Amino acid sequence: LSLTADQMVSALLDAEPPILYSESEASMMGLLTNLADRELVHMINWAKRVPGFVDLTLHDQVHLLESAWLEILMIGLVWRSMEHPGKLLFAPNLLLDRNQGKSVEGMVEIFDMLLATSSRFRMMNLQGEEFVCLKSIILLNSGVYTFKDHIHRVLDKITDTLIHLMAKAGLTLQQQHQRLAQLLLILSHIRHMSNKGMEHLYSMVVPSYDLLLEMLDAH
Amino acid sequence: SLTADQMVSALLDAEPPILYSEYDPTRPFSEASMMGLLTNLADRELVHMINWAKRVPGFVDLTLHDQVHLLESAWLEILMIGLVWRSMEHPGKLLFAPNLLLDRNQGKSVEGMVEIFDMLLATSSRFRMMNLQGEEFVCLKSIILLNSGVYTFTLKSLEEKDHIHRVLDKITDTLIHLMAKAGLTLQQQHQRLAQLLLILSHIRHMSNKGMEHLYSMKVVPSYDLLLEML
Ligand SMILES: C[C@@H]1CCCN1CCOc1ccc([C@@H]2c3ccc(O)cc3CC3(CC3)N2C(=O)c2ccccc2)cc1
Ligand SMILES: C[C@@H]1CCCN1CCOc1ccc([C@@H]2c3ccc(O)cc3CC3(CC3)N2C(=O)c2ccccc2)cc1
Repeated sequence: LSLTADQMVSALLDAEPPILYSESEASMMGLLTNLADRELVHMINWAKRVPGFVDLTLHDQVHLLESAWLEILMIGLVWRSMEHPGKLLFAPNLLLDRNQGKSVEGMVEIFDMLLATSSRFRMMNLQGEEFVCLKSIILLNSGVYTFKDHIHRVLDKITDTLIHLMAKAGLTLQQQHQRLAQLLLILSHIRHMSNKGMEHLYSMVVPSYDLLLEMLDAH
Repeated sequence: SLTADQMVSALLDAEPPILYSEYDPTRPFSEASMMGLLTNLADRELVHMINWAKRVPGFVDLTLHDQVHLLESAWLEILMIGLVWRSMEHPGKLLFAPNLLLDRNQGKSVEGMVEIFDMLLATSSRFRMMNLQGEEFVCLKSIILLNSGVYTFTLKSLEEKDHIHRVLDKITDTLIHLMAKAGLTLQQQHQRLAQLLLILSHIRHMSNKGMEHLYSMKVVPSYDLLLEML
């Protein structure tokens, strides 16, 4: 928690996970599940480098990941897809349009929510520095109300860093707090998407505690 | 055109009343009748919710279709935050009505009910830990009304989404103003703004899980109902 805002941004940029590649309608769902399964491991490695995360007990680290993992997968998809209007870039070799998501019942409703988030990011010209902060807030915030001071300390630190990023970009104080608010209000829609996404996945899948624990690779 | 103080005044004057459950000293409380009472209460609350929304500055500038879509997306979240607010001064309890005050042991009678009850209690506890102020509450409720449905909506649509973000920006200015007036540094102002807006994610999560629970008993106010009221 002693890092400067610049050191925080640099830490988070450095921790970014790699973009993974993909392995008919039937094959489409299998490719998407296999991709998500392989990304999860890299998400766990990313989480361990979010300043302050590894200060939590392993139990609490797992609970946070249980709560945030689908939200983190979607905000990364939305980020990857931001410069591909009307499409979603699941992988460099798996670019899909909404028309491909019509074969499965209830798939296109989420496809559209994801596209709308990408359009919102495009409208706001979301910067990579702001995205890695938002993704860190999702990790620390999503499970906090379902288990504390340390989590809120880290969250306050990320808030400071987001403000610092905006003042550094020349925003007035008013524009700083309006942009902060706008970014955080997107997190409510990402929670909504994650909830509707879970319902859809169950309509056809949660990582177990032991699985997340093992990937954390305790020492 | 409103100032921050003017925005606070409008939102405070728009606040709906606290409604009651039925009184009958000959009728002891029973858990078999609890869901009927809560449904009756929520249905009455929805009517006042419509007339509150029409007084949230900028809300009636939208088309009726988009007013309905926003209410469709936010109505349960608004009932839930109202419940949480009413319960804030009553640890361990949910104050559905002043004469309908329940603890979690009374929320175990129905499957999946205690989980949502546990979440509502935790949000109430969070409101206390922050010493959430009434002026801040009505701003948060307004943000839910304008924000919940805006990512799920043509040239008219672009104009109304622009309007909605302009009203949301003014409520942000108002929240900050209230925090500066209370004597917080800017660091504390930014940090508190963030803490408040992050609670809205949990309120959305609760709304989703509560929808699932409502459909599990077998629910939504129809478009024509909401339109007629609006
Ligand atoms: C990972 C867990 C652990 C235990 C087993 N689980 C495996 C199943 O969960 C998952 C998780 C995610 C997806 C994909 C996937 C993959 C990669 C990505 O970056 C993002 C996504 C996004 C996502 C929406 C959520 N999705 C879909 O298909 C989808 C997209 C659009 C509309 C409807 C649906 C598939 C399956
Ligand atoms: C309004 C719709 C439109 C068309 C018909 N109505 C349909 C009924 O939907 C409703 C809506 C809300 C509730 C209550 C109710 C009432 C008042 C309140 O202030 C708040 C709440 C909170 C709420 C959780 C959401 N709830 C429950 O019972 C509950 C609480 C705890 C755990 C599990 C369940 C009942 C029924």
